[PDB]
Amino acid sequence: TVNWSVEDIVKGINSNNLESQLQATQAARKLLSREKQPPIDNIIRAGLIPKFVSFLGKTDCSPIQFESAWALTNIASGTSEQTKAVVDGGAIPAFISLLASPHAHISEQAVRALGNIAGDGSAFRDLVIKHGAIDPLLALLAVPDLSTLACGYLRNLTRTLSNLCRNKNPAPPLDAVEQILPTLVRLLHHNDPEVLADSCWAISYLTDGPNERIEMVVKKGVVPQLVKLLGATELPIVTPALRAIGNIVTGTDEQTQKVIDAGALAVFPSLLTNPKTNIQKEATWTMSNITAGRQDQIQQVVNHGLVPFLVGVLSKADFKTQKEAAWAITNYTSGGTVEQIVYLVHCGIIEPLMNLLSAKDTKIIQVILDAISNIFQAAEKLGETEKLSIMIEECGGLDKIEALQRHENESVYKASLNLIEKYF
Ligand SMILES: [Cl-]
Repeated sequence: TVNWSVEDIVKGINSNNLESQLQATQAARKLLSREKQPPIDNIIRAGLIPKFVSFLGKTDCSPIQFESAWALTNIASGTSEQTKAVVDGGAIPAFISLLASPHAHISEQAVRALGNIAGDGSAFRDLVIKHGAIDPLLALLAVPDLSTLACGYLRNLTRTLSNLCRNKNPAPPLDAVEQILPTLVRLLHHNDPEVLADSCWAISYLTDGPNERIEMVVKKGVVPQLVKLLGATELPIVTPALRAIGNIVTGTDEQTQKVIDAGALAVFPSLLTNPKTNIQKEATWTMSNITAGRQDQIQQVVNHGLVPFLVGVLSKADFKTQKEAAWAITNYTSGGTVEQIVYLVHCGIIEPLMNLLSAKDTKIIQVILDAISNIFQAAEKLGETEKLSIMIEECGGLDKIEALQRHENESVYKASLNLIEKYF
């Protein structure tokens, strides 16, 4: 069945010989598994999807169920229009019936096919849910110990469940999320790196929304496990774990506190120096939504030794990361006590802050300028306003601020002039 033409496949599928149809379907499946440019569109144009879908129901002939399920899975893993062709052929209810197949390799294909369809987008996600996929999917995981399941099979179930958690506008139905979450919590404790990665992605999707979505997740007790995975060695795990934690700290101060209470801040020395740029970037963004919290939460950042790491990120990092660092400092200086803001200067924030004021980005400049203002405000409460003026002179900051009086932006000009006057 290697190297058939689409014309030969169609000839075999149009014979009314179940074994000839089986041969041709397998030929189609191998064509569609090809690495180089599989002829998905040619198979679709030939009108083969509805025949493949009808073969999903031939319970008398499990091999042709398998080959047609795999063929359709491959098509559904392509472009959105390709995925739509599969859905338009009636594949969704047929695949959901195949979840009850006694043949593990056949129910597995149906799991994968439904994951590919649900992962296309919110509409297909919700259509898969409306056809009732969740109950039969969760039943396949209703075992006392996940470790008795075949490794590849458990990974496909995890991947498919995370795709049912994925995408927004809208987010998934609340009742669907509640139904899935307990099984997701269990997968999040399973010791396979790929199951862990995909479960973390699932949690990152569910926490990417309003505070009530976050609370659903936080109430399940998963934050300690997320923090544990935040320290994993595998970057495919750390990345979604860090995303989930970062989402959770965009919520309320009480939700942020659960992350702190679980020990998250002790991982940030590594995260804020991580060789992977996006980890450093997302770790610094997370920090900024922690320094937007309460003064006792700022104080935890201090106690964990993280101000020097923020100074470090400001001084040298990818620019996008330095931008988040700037944000973290301004949030820190808006909400911090006077003692806390003084500590920040004593750690060296001023010189790296000044040096970023020469960046060809207008947003960061207004963020840095705001932070400088909030620091002076604290300097006033101590009268050491004079001494701060000097520091900013001694490192080239006054040169930088003077020129910003004359900037394309008006909010930039307003703030810079308002400072060169009020303090110099
Ligand atoms: Cl674990």
